[PDB]
Amino acid sequence: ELLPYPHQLMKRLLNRISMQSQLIENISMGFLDMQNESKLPLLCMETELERLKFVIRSYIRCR
Amino acid sequence: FRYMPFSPAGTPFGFTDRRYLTMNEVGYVSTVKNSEQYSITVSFFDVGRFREYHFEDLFGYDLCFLNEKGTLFGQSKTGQIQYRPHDSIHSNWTKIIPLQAGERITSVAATPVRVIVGTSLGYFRSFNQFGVPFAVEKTSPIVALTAQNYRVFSVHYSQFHGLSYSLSELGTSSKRYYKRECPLPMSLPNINSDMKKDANLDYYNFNPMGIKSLFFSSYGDPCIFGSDNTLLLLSKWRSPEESKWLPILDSNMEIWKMSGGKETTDIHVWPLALAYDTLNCILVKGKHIWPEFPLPLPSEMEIRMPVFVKSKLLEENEIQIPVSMAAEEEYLRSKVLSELLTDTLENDGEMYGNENEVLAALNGAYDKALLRLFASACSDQNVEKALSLAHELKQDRALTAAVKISERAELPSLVKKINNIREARYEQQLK
Amino acid sequence: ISQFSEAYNKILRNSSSHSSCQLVIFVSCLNIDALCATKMLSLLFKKQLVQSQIVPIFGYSELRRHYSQLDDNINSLLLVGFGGVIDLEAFLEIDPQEQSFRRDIYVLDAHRPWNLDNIFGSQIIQCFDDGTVDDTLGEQKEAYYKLLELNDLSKRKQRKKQIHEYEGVLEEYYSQGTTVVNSISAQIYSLLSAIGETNLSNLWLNILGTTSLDIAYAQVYNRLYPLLQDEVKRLTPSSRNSVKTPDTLTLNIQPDYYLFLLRHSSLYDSFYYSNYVNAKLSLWNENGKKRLHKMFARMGIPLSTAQETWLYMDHSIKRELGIIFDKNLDRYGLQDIIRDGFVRTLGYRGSISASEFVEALTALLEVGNSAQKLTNLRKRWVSNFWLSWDALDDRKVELLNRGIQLAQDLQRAIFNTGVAILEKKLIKHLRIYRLCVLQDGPDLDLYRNPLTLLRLGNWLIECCAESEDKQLLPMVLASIDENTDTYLVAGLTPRYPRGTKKPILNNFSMAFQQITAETDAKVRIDNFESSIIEIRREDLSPFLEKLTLSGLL
Amino acid sequence: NGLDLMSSITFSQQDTNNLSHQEQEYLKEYCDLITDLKSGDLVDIDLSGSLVPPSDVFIDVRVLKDAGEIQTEYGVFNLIKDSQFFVRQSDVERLIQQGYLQKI
Amino acid sequence: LPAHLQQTFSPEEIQFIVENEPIKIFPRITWQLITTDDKALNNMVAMRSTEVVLWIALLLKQQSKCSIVAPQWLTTKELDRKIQYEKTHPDRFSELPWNWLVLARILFNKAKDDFHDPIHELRGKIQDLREIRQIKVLKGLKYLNESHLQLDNLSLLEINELRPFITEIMDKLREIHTASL
Repeated sequence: ELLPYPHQLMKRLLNRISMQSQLIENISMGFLDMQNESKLPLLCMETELERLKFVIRSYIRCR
Repeated sequence: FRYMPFSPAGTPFGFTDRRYLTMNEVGYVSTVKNSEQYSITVSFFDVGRFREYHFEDLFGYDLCFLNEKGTLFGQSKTGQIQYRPHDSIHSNWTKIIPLQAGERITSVAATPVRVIVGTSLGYFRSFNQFGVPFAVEKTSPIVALTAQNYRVFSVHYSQFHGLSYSLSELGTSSKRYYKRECPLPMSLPNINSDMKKDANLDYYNFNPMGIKSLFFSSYGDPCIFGSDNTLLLLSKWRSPEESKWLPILDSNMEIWKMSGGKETTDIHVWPLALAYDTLNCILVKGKHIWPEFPLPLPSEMEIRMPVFVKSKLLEENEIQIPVSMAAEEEYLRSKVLSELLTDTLENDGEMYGNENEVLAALNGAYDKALLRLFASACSDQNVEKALSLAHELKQDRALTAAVKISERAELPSLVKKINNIREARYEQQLK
Repeated sequence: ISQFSEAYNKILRNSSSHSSCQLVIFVSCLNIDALCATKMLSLLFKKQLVQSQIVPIFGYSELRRHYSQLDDNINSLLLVGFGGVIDLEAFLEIDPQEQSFRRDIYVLDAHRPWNLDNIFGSQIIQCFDDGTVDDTLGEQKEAYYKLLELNDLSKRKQRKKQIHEYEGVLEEYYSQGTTVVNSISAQIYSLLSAIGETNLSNLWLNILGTTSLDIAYAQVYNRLYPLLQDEVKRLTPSSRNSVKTPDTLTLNIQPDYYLFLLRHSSLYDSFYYSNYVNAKLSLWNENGKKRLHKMFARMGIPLSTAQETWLYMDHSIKRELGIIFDKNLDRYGLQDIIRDGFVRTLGYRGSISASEFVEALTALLEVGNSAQKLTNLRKRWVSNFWLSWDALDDRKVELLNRGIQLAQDLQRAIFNTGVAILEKKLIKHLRIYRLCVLQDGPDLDLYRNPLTLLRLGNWLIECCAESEDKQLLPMVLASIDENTDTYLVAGLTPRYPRGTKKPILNNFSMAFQQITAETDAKVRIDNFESSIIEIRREDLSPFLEKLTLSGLL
Repeated sequence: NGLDLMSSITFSQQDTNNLSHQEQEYLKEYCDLITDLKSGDLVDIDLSGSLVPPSDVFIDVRVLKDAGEIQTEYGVFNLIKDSQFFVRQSDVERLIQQGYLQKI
Repeated sequence: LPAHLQQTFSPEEIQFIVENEPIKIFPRITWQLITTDDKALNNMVAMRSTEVVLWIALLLKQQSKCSIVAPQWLTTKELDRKIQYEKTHPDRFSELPWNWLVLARILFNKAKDDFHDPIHELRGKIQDLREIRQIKVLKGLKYLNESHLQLDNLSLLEINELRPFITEIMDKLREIHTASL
């Protein structure tokens, strides 16, 4: 049977998934303008948000 | 006494036609002989920074030393040397060292600002990074060399003398000596009559001294590992009359505890790198004590002080050590490491930037381990032994904790003795 | 001028972003060695973590419709062997835009005639000039160097003749036949060794491409007999056998034969291509179909233990041929059989050498599938190319044998008609060459794709590989399957019976410029390789009349 | 539910596309409702596909049976016929479900 | 609306909950990681352990600038003592690493050519232990009571494999027991 939707924590991180998407939004663009080096810190940040974004994608569909 | 060409962590041919020239924390250099020449292939552990390359040898360079900036090759017979930088900025250079009859190059070394070439007669010829020759110095014969970008460490031995150690620095104006030919009591290998048919005879023929590996630590302390399987570290190297060798690791006790009390000889320890708490090694399983083609994965082995009994561990039973027995070993390990880390920061400063968190955690575990021995002395009613343990505390918060252990053990006279130590330290601090 | 480590780091920083900064490489499918060079370059770009785009192009006229129409911010174009002869900068206009330019191609041309503009006067064409040719026409330091800038009535008159003196040395040059002098396997593998990446898969890969040129030339890989030897010893994985390891891909050496694909199978269909080897001697059918029956049916060839006898205890018989042909050595002296060769294994799954391995890649590239038919013919060869490129994994096993069983009928197909055109006796030595026109036979469909045609010539150049102590000239064939008489006519090379002293590359491409320059009356050079053109039916007869008089050798 | 020209629910079972044409207004009332569920999320979360979890970040993909120029967003990939790619992960999710790229 | 695999997990996400656990590495390289669960370090020092999460280290191995240490029970001299405590105990399984089966399969793709002689030994010493578990599971389900079971040490994988049938047999027999009264 259905369980109580814990809305309080969800919106608390739903702000967070907006923020780091905007954090990488500028800092890539700052890396393009400084390009006339390290390709580590971009790729990890790109995959980490969407994996958490993947989890709630299933989580609301089963509702 | 005929000498032999020595290299760092070099392995002999054995029953094959191929062997390793050198081995360190940067990588390994091996050679493959196919009936007429040698093929030197240099492989590294860090595939991302540098690119693996290989070339054909037409001179048979057997002496090699690897550092962070280049690769040096040397010939013991003709005296021809060659330095190969990894980066494309500097070009290759070739020079032939003149050698007389009998005299051979036994050990080579390479730093980014100085070139060190040692011979069998003890001639010390030093060159710079551009090839300008310096003054020729005549000393004792050199059999082993190690360096980490700035200093020269030489080991001397002849037929009418014994093993010694020297520590010097090749400055811009002149050569300055920290240690000048002080005696080194490292044990020699005892080859018996039954070793002539043993399979490990080939390792001692290429290296008669039994020096498996030697290198400097991450914080600047000299280390050596001979045939006696005991890791020796040089303490108080800034003071020539106060220099002491302290054994902090032994392989002969660690193999017996991990194997469940067995007596096998298929497990060994080959030192690669040591950065203040863990000696990096390869677990070689087999009859030979030297590695061959493809290297297994590296494991981690933390250092332990060799202080145990053998009959007492069997009565109390991977072999496990109890709480009470491990407090004595933890006290000896933390006391040596805290003294060396304190003198390094007050004279050389920080190197990585996180030394203060390591020092705070080490000093906290030092006072905590002493309280376990302090609690055991109060339980056996030995008030006098508990008094001497209180003076070894460093932190002021550890003295407050000693009062609570004393009150629980019903010893009111021991409580007042802790307070006299507290008043004496406050008076000395205000002077 | 291009040091090998330098261009790699230079092309690294130019496109290493996580966007559409896409560098794109181009490759022909019409060559086997063209494939294997590219495959090893891609995988290191994977582990150097860069985005890419791979497109095949089969046709030289197709290059405009694949580049010059779809470009946005491609700064780094890459190409494998296309423009050693025709200048692409005249073929494709690129105006100078933004000295430190904005988009720079490289080139990996493998051919002998070069183009002076592409090395000297380089501004977008950063060619691979390192220690390949140190004598890049070393007399050129005053010919074009005075062609660039070009009382004076007697002085300039001499100066025009010096230009005319420069004109002849640019006239005899740019008038040579072509080959590939050095394989593209040789260059990039040497480049990676300057970087230093140790994988035996690379050492398995680079030797494949140079093995492909074993049937087109001789002494090119005869220089590489040491460079095969040192690397397999310097990259020694093991001194012991260290047996029963399913992995680790051990590398060895074993002798092997012109009689081919034996370790895969069929000492049965060896009987045909043993007679190929006797087609190298003095016959095609007659004496051999007696003569083979001293050396072959000595053992009846079984059904179950022939999985074991011509797999395993043929080592008693390879020894026996090894002790048959040692006494056929001072007496027969025919040294087209014993060869050093190279082999590999997989731990299990049989021993597979590289001699037969290039054979499967050719046939599997062939089969395995107005102006409305050529489009649906050109879409085929790109597609069936694609299923050969992924043949270099372990993941293809039960498709690997598919080409194998395909190969041992295609030769049985190609030999079925080669014996026909011999017995028809339609080869005519007119004066210079021999001409043969396959007007119509059976199974004409397997002659559209040109990779079979060089093999048919490779069988046909060896029927005439007897003594022939005058007129060592190869042939020109003719065949037609489709409408309007397309006629993919081609030329071959003359051959040597293992005695190249004379410089025999080609004379036809010099004449191919001539006939194409005459009238433009439905002639085509749209196919890539210059050794193949097209003709019309009413033009092949005035083709030869222009060729029997124009002696340009 | 809308990934590439959604309202083309045509070229699809014409003998029953008149059958479910009475159900199309039922069907499009899912489709209209599924649009505002895509927009009524306060942040942009995909609800169109991507149900299998991601594993890596670099995937070799080939193409066939397709032509033209597509993918105006996230950088144009310039799709020519029968030419493979080697790209990052998140881009091809809207095209594999579209059915243009073929093999992973 | 999946409507395909709803009552259980598919086998592609059971690895997804285990990849988010940390292990130890041997780093090599020198801002860096701001990934909301990061612990980015400074210029990192080799020859030392660090609890690092798994999935970033696999990505760190494709660019090949680090190395992995195996966990402490992944030697052949350790697994043998597991096979004796079970062969004397047919009642249940004794000692379990709890995620062992999915842990090895990730560890056999450029995480195997690092360790010291594990080929022709390790796959020997694992695939035997898979069936010995599942031989034990076949005797257990024959002993099925009503509404009370004893599974003490099971991997997550068999739990994803016993699952979609063990429900509806005992559920369908739950009806005939309960609807009888």
